[PDB]
This record gives sequence, C-alpha cells and structure tokens, in this order.
Amino acid sequence: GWEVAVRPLLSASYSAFEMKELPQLVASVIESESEILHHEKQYEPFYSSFVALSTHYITTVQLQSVAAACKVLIEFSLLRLENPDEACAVSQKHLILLIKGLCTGCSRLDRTEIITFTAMMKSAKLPQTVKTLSELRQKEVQMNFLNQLTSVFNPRTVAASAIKTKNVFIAQ
Amino acid sequence: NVASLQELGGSEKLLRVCLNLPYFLRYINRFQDAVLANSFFIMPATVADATAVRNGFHSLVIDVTMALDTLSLPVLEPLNPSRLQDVTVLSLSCLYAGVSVATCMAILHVGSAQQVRTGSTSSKEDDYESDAATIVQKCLEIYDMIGQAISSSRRAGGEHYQNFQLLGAWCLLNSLFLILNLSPTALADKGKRVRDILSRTKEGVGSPKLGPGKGHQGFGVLSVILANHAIKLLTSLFQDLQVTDGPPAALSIMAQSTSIQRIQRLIDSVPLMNLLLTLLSTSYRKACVLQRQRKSRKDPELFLGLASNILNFITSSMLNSRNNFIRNYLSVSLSEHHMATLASIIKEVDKDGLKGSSDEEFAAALYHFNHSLVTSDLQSPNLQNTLLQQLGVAPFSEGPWPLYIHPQSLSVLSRLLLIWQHKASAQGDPDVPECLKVWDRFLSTMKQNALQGVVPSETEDLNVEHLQMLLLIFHNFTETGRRAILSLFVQIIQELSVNMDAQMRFVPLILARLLLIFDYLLHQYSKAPVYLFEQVQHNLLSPPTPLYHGFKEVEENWSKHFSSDAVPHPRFYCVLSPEASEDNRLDSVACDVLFSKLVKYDELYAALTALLAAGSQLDTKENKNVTALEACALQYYFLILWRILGILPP
Amino acid sequence: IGQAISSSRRAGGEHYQNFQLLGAWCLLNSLFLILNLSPTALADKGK
Repeated sequence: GWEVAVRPLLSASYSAFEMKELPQLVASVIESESEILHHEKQYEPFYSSFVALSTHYITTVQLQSVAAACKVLIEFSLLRLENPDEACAVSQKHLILLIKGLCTGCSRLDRTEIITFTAMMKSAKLPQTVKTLSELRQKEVQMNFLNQLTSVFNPRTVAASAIKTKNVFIAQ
Repeated sequence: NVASLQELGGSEKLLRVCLNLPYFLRYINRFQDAVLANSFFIMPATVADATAVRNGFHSLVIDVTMALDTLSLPVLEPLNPSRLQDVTVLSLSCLYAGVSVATCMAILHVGSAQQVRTGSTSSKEDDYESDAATIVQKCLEIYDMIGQAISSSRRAGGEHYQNFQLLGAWCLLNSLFLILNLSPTALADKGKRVRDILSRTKEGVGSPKLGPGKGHQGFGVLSVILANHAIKLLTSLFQDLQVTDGPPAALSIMAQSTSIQRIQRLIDSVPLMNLLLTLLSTSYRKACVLQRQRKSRKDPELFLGLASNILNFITSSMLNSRNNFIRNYLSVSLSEHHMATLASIIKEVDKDGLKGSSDEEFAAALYHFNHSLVTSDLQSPNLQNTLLQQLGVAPFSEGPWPLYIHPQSLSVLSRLLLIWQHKASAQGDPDVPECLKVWDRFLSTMKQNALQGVVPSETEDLNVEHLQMLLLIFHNFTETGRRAILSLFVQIIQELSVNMDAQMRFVPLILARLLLIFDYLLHQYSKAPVYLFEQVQHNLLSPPTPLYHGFKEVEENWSKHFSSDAVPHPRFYCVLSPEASEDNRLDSVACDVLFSKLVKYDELYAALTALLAAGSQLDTKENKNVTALEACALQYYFLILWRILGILPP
Repeated sequence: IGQAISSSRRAGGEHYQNFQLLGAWCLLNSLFLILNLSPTALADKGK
C-alpha cells in the first residue's frame, strides 16, 4: 500500500533520514512511475507534498536506483512547472528551488515550509483508501541486481569521499 | 613599451615577417595544396629522402623558436578576417611541419630496424632525436597558443575555434594513419599520400595483414604525443556534437557548419574506429614489450596511459552517445578483427595480472569499455559469438569446458549470458539453448575428470566465482530445465559409482565439488538465495579478494599449512551460507522429483552409501608422503558426503 | 547572461559586443531620463 510507502518520510519528519529508510523509498518511487504522473485533482496535493519531502530527504545525503528516482522527480517537477494547476500543494518557485537543490548541495528548502508540507501530508486523503493520513528483501535485492545488470554506471569518467559522491550525484 | 610597439603598427610587420620565411614556405605551400586537393601529403619518402629532409633540422629548430617567440608578443588582438586567415595559415603550417618531422623520424627508425647494425649510439643521432622532440613540442605549443588566442578574442568566436579544432584534428588523424600504415620493409624497399593508399587497399581483395607480425615497429614518443593531442581535439568535437547526409564541413576557418558535418568530414577523410583500435593495440603491445624487457621512450607508463585514454574516449564519447547517426556509424563500423584484437588484449591482461597503478587504471578502462560495449546493444550476435570463441569459452564449443575462467573473461561471459537470459525471460522465449549447452558441457567435463581420478592444479579447475555464476544461471531456468539437470546429475552419480574399486585409490576432489553442487541443488532447488545475488554482483559485475562461504574447518588446515598469511587462491569453498548449519530443511520439490519416474532412488541411495569409501586405499607402501592438498581433499569430501547422507530420507 | 554568451562555443565575440551595446544603450538612456527629472515644474505639469 501507499501508507507503508509514506511511513519512512513521516518517521523522519522528526529526525534525520535513516540510511535504512532510503532503498525502500527509492523502490516506492520507481514502482509508482506508471501512477505518479497521471492523476485527478483530489489526490494531487498529497502527491505534491510527498514528492517535496522525498526530494528534500534524498538531497540531504545503489547509485543507479537513486539516479532513476531523481530523474523521476525531476520529470514530475518539470511537467508541473509547465501546466501548473491551481491545486498544487507546492507552488512554482518551490519547484524551481527544489530542482536547483537536486542539482546542488541542498540549501534551498527551509523548515518553515516542510512543517506545512507534513501538515498537509497528514491532512491529505490516501489514493487507495478514503482514510486520510491524520519476502521484501529478496525482491528489492533482485530489482537492484537487474538494474545493475542492465546498465553500467560510469563511474570514473566524470573524474574526500563525500565530495566525489556528491560530484557523481550532481553529474547523474 | 607595448604602447610604443602597437603604436608603430609592429603587429602587422611581425606577422608579415613570420609568414614569408625561407624555410616554412615549403610547409605552407604543401598545406595549401593538401587543403585544396582534400588529400593529405607527407613526403619523407624513402630512407634516403628522409636523410635528405634531415640534416637541415637545425634551421627548422631556430625558425620554430623565433616564430614561437614572435607569437608570444601581444601582436594578435585585431583579428580581422584577413588577419584570422593569416594566423591560421601560419599555425597550421607549423603543425604540418611538426607532423612531417615526426613522420621522418618514424621512417628513419623503421629503416634502422630493417638492417641489424650493432654500432654504438653516436652523438649525431642523439642530437637528431633531441632536435625532433624539440621541434614537435614547439609546434604543439604554437598550435595551442594560437587556438587560445582565437578562442578568447573579441572578434573571433566559437565557430572559428571549432573550425580551428577541426583542421588540427584532421591533420593529426591523417598523420597518425600514415605513420601507422608504414610497412616494415615491403613498401619501404619497393618505394626506392592517403588517397593512393586507400585506393590500393580497396583494390586488393585481402586487406593488409597487420596481425601479430613485427610490422608495427614504428610508433614512438612522438606518435604518443600526436595521438594525445588528436584525442583531445576529438573529445572536444564529440562533446560539442552530443548537445540530412549533407556535404562534409568545409576546411576553412570562416566556414559555417554543424558538429555532425565536421564529424562526418573527419569520418570521410579516414575510417576512425579502425585507426583508434589500431593505436590502442599497438600502444598496449609496446608497453607490455617494454615492461617485459625491463624486468620517456624507456618508460612504459606513457604508452599505457595513451591506450587507457583512447579506450576511455571510445567509451564516453561513442558508446554512451545519444545521437542516432553516431550509433549507426558505430554499428556499421565494428568488425570481427576488432573482436579478435580485444580478445588478445583481454588474454594478455588476465595472464599478466596486477602489476602497477597504471596497470590498475588500464584494467579499469578495459573493464568499462568491455561492459559498455556488451550492454548497449550495438554489436550483432555473431560478433558476440566471435568474441566468445576467440576467448575460448564459446557456449557451442565441442571441446571440454575450461573449468577455470580468468576474472575479465568470466565477467564478460557472465554479463552476456545473464543479458540473454533476462531478455528471453522477459519476452517469454523458452530456455536459451546456450545455457543448456554450457551446463551439459560443464557436467560432461566434470564427469570425465571424476572418472579419470585427476587432481587439477590450483589455477586449473573451478574457481568459486565460476561456480557462483553457473548456479545463478541455473536458478533462472524453467522447472523443466531444472528437473532435467537434476535427473542428469542423478544419472552421473549412479553411473560413476559402478567402478568403486578404481575409485578406492583415487583422490576425490572432483567428486567433492560434484557432491557440493548436488547438496546446493537439494537445498535450494526452487528459489535463489540473496547472498548469491550479492556475491555475483560484487565479484563479477562490480568494477575492479572475492567473497564466498568457504568451509571454516577445512580452510583452517589449509591456511595453517600455508602459514604465511596469504591464502590468495581459495580451493576449499562452500556455496551455501553457514546460517543453514542449524537442523537443513530439504526442499519439497526436490524430493518430489526424487520420488518419481526418470530417477531410480534405491540404487541412488545405494551409490551414495557405497561412495563413502572413495579414498580408503590412498594412504596405502611406497613410502611416499601425503601432501596437504590430498589430506584436505579427503577430509573435505568426507564432510560433504556425511552432510548430504544425513538429509536424504532412507 | 553576458558571461554565458561570451564563453559559449556557438556565440562569439560579435554577439557579446552587440549584447554590451544594447545594455549600454538602455543604461545611458535611463541615466539621461533620471537626470533630466524636473523638481516640480515638469512633474506637476505632467499631472
């Protein structure tokens, strides 16, 4: 379900982002691609705040899956910047600075807005259930294996640890 | 002082003085004819003509020094179109002069290689080579300075800089092709352009055989420097290209053209891919030969760096390109001989092993090129089969399967097989015949080795990663293939136990591996463990010690007898994780297959009961010592057989 | 934007010169207008 998908962001809203919570978040973003971009009005703000929090958390810090998720979010923000509807929980300037942050060192969004994002998060109705917000290991390993097998990540063509990890992240 | 200098209009006078030199005039004229006729002219001609062009080198040195000094003054700012044309003419003529002296020195070295003379190195030849190095370095310096001046000007912009780079790359690539097409003796002795060479190569039914012979005795430091500059220009042009079959881009600094037009002009001038791979192969061969002899020109790291750089250019600029036309060209221009050369390079690097940091960088580059070529769907399947066969690990080969595969060959082989399996499973194609054939051949070779009772060497049979990739390949099969393989395994076990008297004196090492594989099949016949995926990712698909689950007790004795904390080659390994040590749940589908037709369970149990005495007679008389390998082999085999006998129901 | 135009590999010195000319034209016209402001006469009579 989507509730178990959004648990990690809700838990991390009161702390930092646990390293354990990233890969399943990435898997949730990839598996939801067929759904994230085509939607009705009532669910759109919930998706907007979800993507805002997810982007904020990824830019606060296996590379292939992260790159795929980041491309997913960048595309969704792009087509929100083209159309923008009235009922978008995140207005156009925050999409612009979020896109900048994903391409930079994450110094755009502030606490004062992500509190409102979490509040709307809770106040928003879920896609699969009318109720509002207010095994797996082998499967995820197999997707990671297939993702690595299909395509080869650079790595050294672009080119102490944090800096080159950050540089390859911006390159992707 | 500079106010005084540009007040007198000294820039025009200095440029006019530099243009009409009595010695650069021939180079300027030749460059003009080359650009007019679209061809490329270099005339060192024969060895005698090379000497005639030589011996005047000091005048060329003093000329290039004075020209560089003149161009180092601020006399270039008002880049009018006429001034632009004059400046590019001068710079490109100087580059042509550097190319020509490099070709002359290469021809002289080839002619010296023709005749075996043991005379000591004289001072005159040393002066000549130093002069050649100085003139080529100064020519490159002049070219770079003029390019920087053109790029940063406020009257000549990006388009003129692009045309300048295109002209430089064209000259450099033509020079490299000519210098690498020098014959050792045949054309050099029978000679006593580039269009004539292309025509004569096309007319001949068979291409010039530049194979494993000693023909490529040219090359050198000058070739490496020229290739480095050419590759820099090429990567600049292709990076520009990345972001209707028209005419090739005009070779004028004032021409207007797109990046595709410039690249297509470069392709029209010379077939690029063959040239690039030829330089890669020649550079690696020279580096390896020099490294072998050892145990600028006396060091091998320069040629290895050039090879790594050209390979990295081929990877980043071409393989990963998004443009459709360049991908079409790459698909068209790949040849089987290139695959043979790549297989030779892979064999050389895996046999040689790790040597140094430059070797590490070259290995990383080769790994990346190999996997990028495999994954991104340009090579036709026949080319992949050619690469496999030249590697000696073709899935349809008739000989015995090589039980030891070197890491690079294993990586590429596993990558291709897993890609085939993934594509077939996603589409719905039944099981790929290649994997069935490889499993059958592996089992047949294993059976023959078990029958012969042969103990292989440490670098001979069945390293761990080979087995892991084989197991993962097995897991992807359908139920029919897996039950067929289990039935074949049962048949092997039943048949091989009939000659027990001969077995009693053999050393059961192949038997131990067979029993380990059977135990793994019995434990995980249906599903595939996570640690297998992690190991196959880390050991094979990750860029460049392996990770496995070897027997703690057996490896204890093996390391104790090995003593000096090395254990580089793991010979006693286990595939299943130690976590299953707790009472070891047999698979339901496994026993469902076991208690059915196509297998005869009673004689199967009898064979496993009888096989417990497969090494009883080894210790028995000749006063010969029992080495550590054999003792560990018997203990390993007995432990494996005891474990498997404790799981099968009676 | 001027720095982007100057260092590009498709737009060169001439385009940068035109960009500078346009900027200087706008700036100089603005300065002339702002320095020709009347204290009260044209300001009040412009009502």
